[PDB]
Amino acid sequence: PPTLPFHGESAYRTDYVPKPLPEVAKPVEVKLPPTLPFNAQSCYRSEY
Amino acid sequence: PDVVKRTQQGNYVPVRPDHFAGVSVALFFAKAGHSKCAQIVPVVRQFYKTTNFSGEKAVIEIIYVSLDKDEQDFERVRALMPWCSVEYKSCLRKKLIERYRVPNTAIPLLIVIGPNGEEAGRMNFQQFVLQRWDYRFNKWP
Repeated sequence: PPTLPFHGESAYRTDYVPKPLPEVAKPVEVKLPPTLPFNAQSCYRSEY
Repeated sequence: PDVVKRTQQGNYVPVRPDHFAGVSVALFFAKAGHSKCAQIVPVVRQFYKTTNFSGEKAVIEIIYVSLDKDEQDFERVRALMPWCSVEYKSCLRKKLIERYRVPNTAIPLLIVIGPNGEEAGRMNFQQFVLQRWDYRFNKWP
């Protein structure tokens, strides 16, 4: 009589094979605006 | 290198590697003579034609790694497949089918891969599953 090969694998083996690592390099920056120059004025030093 | 042919009817020129430049990639293990393979081949051709070229970017692409028992089997199915395929005169045939372990039952089996030689999903055609590709993670960046 003939014999068959072993065709059957474990449920952990068939699914839990390793998985591709995600793309974890997406850095972003901010847009902090510059400060407008000082043009405010004191009333004493503007009048007197 | 000198492996995986594209589509090119008449001369069958292979593929320089950056054809796969942002497409979802899978391995479609199949073999003619297997009756279950026979009705999955035209419907995966249908998936290869509406979610691929009906609109924008070619977003899917598959490789036919053959498990054919003779060479005359190979050119009949590969002339039928408009997607890419590996040849019989190649060491890439056996190393893929034993890394993913289709016994030589399994046919047909689709396994999406990544840019690592690493699986990203098991399909289980053999017994309507085609619309679960998730071709947004499957990208080969």
